[PDB]
Amino acid sequence: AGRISAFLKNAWAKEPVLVVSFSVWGLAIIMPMISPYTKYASMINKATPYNYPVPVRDDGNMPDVPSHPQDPLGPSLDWLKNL
Amino acid sequence: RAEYVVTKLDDLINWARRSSLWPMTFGLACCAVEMMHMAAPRYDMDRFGVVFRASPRQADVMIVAGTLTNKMAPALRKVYDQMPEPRYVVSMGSCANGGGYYHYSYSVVRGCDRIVPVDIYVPGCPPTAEALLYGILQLQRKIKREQKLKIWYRR
Amino acid sequence: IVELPTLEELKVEEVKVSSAVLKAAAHHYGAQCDKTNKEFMLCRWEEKDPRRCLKEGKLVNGCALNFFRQIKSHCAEPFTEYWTCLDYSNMQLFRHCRQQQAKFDQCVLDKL
Amino acid sequence: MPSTFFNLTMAFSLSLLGTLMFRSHLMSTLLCLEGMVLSLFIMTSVTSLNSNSMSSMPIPITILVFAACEAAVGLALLVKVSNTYGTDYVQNLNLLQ
Amino acid sequence: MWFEILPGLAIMGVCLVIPGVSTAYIHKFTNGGKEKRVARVQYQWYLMERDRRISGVNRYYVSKGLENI
Amino acid sequence: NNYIFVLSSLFLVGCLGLALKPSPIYGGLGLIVSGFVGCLMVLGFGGSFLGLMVFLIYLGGMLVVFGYTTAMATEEYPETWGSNWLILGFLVLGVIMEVFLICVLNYYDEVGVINLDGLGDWLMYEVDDVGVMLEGGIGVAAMYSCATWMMVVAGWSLFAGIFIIIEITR
Amino acid sequence: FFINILTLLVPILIAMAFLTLVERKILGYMQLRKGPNIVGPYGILQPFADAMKLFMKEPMRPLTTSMSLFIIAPTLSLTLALSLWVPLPMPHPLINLNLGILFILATSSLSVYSILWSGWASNSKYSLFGALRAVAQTISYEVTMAIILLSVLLMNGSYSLQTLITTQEHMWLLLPAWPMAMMWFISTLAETNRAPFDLTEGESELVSGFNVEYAAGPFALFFMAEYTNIILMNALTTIIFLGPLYYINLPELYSTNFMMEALLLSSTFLWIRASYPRFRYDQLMHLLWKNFLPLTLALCMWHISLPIFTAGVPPYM
Amino acid sequence: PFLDIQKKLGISLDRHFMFLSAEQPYKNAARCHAFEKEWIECAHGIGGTRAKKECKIEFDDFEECLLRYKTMRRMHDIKKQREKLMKEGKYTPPPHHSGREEPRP
Amino acid sequence: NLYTVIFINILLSLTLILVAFWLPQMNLYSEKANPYECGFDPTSSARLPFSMKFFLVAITFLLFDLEIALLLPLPWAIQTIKTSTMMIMAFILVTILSLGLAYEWTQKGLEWT
Ligand code: SF4
Repeated sequence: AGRISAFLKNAWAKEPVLVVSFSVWGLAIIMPMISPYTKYASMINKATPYNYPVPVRDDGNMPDVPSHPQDPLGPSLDWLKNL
Repeated sequence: RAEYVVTKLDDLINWARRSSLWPMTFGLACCAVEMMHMAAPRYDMDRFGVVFRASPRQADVMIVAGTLTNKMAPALRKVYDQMPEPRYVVSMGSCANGGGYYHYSYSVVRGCDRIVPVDIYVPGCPPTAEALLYGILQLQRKIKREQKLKIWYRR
Repeated sequence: IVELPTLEELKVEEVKVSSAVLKAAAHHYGAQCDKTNKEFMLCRWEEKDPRRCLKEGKLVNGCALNFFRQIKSHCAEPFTEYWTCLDYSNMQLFRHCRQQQAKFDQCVLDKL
Repeated sequence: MPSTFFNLTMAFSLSLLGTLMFRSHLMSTLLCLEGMVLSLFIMTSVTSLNSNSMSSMPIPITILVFAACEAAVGLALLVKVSNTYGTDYVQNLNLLQ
Repeated sequence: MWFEILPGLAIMGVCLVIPGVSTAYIHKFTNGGKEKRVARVQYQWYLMERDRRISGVNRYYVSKGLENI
Repeated sequence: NNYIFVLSSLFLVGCLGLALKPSPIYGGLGLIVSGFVGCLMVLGFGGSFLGLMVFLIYLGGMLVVFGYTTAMATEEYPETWGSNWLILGFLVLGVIMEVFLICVLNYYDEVGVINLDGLGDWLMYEVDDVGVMLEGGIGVAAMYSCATWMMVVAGWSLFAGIFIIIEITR
Repeated sequence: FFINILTLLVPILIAMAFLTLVERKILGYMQLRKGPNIVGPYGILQPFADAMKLFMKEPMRPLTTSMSLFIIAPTLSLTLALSLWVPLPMPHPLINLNLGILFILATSSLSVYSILWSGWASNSKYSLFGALRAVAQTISYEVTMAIILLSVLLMNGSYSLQTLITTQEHMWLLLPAWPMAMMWFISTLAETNRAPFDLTEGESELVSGFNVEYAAGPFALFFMAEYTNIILMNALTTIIFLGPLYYINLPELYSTNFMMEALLLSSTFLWIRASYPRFRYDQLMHLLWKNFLPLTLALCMWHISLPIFTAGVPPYM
Repeated sequence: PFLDIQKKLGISLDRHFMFLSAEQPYKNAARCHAFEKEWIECAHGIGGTRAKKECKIEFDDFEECLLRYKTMRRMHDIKKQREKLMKEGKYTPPPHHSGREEPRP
Repeated sequence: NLYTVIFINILLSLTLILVAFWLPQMNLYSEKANPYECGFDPTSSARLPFSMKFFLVAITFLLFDLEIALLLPLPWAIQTIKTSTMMIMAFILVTILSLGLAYEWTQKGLEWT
């Protein structure tokens, strides 16, 4: 198991640019899989207001869709205003 | 008065050419070292604003240094003819003045006066770098004291 | 004939309130006038009919001028400070004048 | 709009007349081919801008990439033709008769 | 010495600090004490067009606050 | 006000010179005049990305196309637009054919193609005024997310283009 | 507006003329000379006299050249070099483009088009050598430089230039992106042809490159365009990477800090010119496609992953 | 398709930008989106030969929307009648069309 | 605006060419208009065919420029909602570009012929 380490240290001493490039490449490949903030990027891009989400009609049916904009119902943003 | 305006425009157009004149990265000789010694920072070209460009289309003054042989003669006249029309020639050294050594040789053109006009003859085998820095001062005052727009006016 | 409404139908009280001062009273407008504005956008997205939604256009203009009438009658001076501070900036960025915003919200919560 | 689109159609008909004849070089014909690349980009972007169909904005970068990649293939093809011949001309290529 | 280059570098600094300060002051004099709005999107351009039509003297920079309403 | 029609007539002139086929060193100059014209056309139309993107990709391609003209396909006495007189007569013939085409095209059709005070008014069809995304950049940004097969096939075109060009130039 | 055109276009000419003066003085003090002391009070009237010598000398009309491209390349070269300054930010720009980084990139390649038309239509073998090493130099730099600008504008989400100063209000982009910063400074040396990466002007392997047959007048106007590009990309590196503190109440304090920083960057540029030896057209292409392009592809990889790992997705404006 | 592998596997790969009325980035509808939607939902599996006589009215309205040919012809005769009436001197121009009035926002 | 700035730059550089040409004195002859090559006349014509030595690396400069114009919409594609397939597509095409340049680096065509 010393041959791979000797080749890695020899390339590190001689031409370290491809070693740094492949290490940063593998870090960029594996670091979204490690980091817990990968799932917050889709939350950011969903919870941004970007167009008008239009009001819907009601027959007294759904309780989750609010009437006042300052109601506690609906998808809140305490994970973005405080965090 | 119009002659005062003409002479002050002549001084304003000759002040630029006496200050920012641009020589030639020449060679050919022992005398190539002393052009490099006027480039050297004891007696300095670039303090006067005297810049070794390499191209003959961009040069303004030609410092012919040392020997000018029979093979070098079209290789000197072609370069001087492709200098643009304010063309001043310094001849560094006695081999470009009148052939210092090799006056009686088979293959030296006997001075640079045989081929191009030379506006200042700077003598020595070393012209010291201060001595043709005096030579660039004397060409500088020569084309300060030339009158181009004045004899454009009275003509 | 494509029907168009007459000019006397469009003889409304138009709001003569500019861009940065509207951006100053942006979030309080959406806080207060939420029934008539969402009624108007519900009309304009399910009816697709600008000839039809004029009668709610009068209601949203009346709510906007009533909201500005409440601000002008009660809270004129920190509103003038905050909209002049917002009109000073380039892209009406809210970050530059948050010190005026605390005075504006404290005066609005004090009076209105 | 129809004056601009009909003049782009005239520019394509002119560049059709250009790439459909040969004067002295294959490279000026390949410049006419790249003129067809530029004319089809301008036509596609003008069509997408005035129809406002912004979902089909992947199409003109695909036009540029595929047509300039085959243009680059033909540019190195002329490099291999001039390497295997030493000349470049249209009348040089009559050895397959 | 080291303080020889600094006169020419100082007039270089003065003559290159003059265009940014001059363009900020001429944007202030163009837009009357305010700054010129930038239209990155179409909403800012319609906002500035509505600002011109609210002001009514074909002017973006003057604006109608609560003094008209 | 007549910006797109004046630019499109200049594009017709530049593609006419490219079509009339000089030495391709000069043809690269004429085609990049047409490229600056087309970049300014898309930037005057509303594509703030597409014109500068074709100027970047076209200047960068046409640089080394120009280098291949001046290396491989060059000639001792080349032909510009003013060298060969059949090319010059074809140039003035195409110029008078273009202005005769617009002189018959404002008169034959009786529709809104060319009018002396009514052209340029039908250029912008509809952009949203209160909308926020109307430039061309976000639609070509959507090929990473919606139209993913476009980026798959373009990346495979460039990968196969590298391998195909190594096999050609070997 | 035309007052702003004249008072932005005149003192940038005075600034690049004084950049040529502080080039000769800074290379002099590097090289133990004093620099052009004898004309002006300390050198100030040297580049005005250089323009007033090189424009009252005449140009050639050579037989071998093509006259239309001979007169149409340098008018382009001064127009594009003075027209890259119009999307530059300052506090508030002369012209705010929507997307100005692509304008900087494309018209910076069009400056090399002016150089390349000079190299072909100058019609020397030396000039054709200079034209093809312009081609090989841009083959080295252009893909790398646009990957750098792309991979830093994954931190500032638009291509606008005012968005760079509202991104760089709190900190410089030197500190998150110094592997970007060193290779961008090297790549913009390769862009603007300065003495490590100066080929194509040459002066020490060939005679002049693009201005062999170009006499005074158009050589001066190329010289105008080249040092305008030097102070231009010095100021562009200064605004994009070590962009100073921005106060909305005091824009002139930020402009003075930006100009002290830009004279530091221009002194670093001429310091690099009088510190390093010169490259080759083979080794230039070799390491800018070998020791740069895997590293800037990995930096493109890492800044693609940077709105996913640390969840900084940049705003639109 | 010829090989209908997208319909076989059930995954759209090029099919989600096929017409003008496809889904768009950030929900920004194209011009003539309602006309294209009513044209496809009037040609909803009818067939080509029956649909070109059935929804010819909806295609003609969508083609009129997209190319605006009769609209530009109508505005062309309106502008030609304006040039004729201004050369005659009968048409006094209104100040609303001249632009010298206070505008509504 | 920008068209007027481009045209006043045209007018400034055209005024500088007119003051560069028409104001200085000029006599021109055949040896003055002879092309410069080291002080002698050129051996052949100056437009004689160059045998190009950076040809395959020139074509991959062109194709890499097509890749960076593909990669130019990615600062606005970072704002998209389908960020998983966006980052997977960006990962797979930068991997495609790095593998293509690694193939060219192993085949050693970066050196000239
Ligand atoms: S003048 Fe004297 S020093 Fe100069 S080349 Fe002749 S012998 Fe040598």
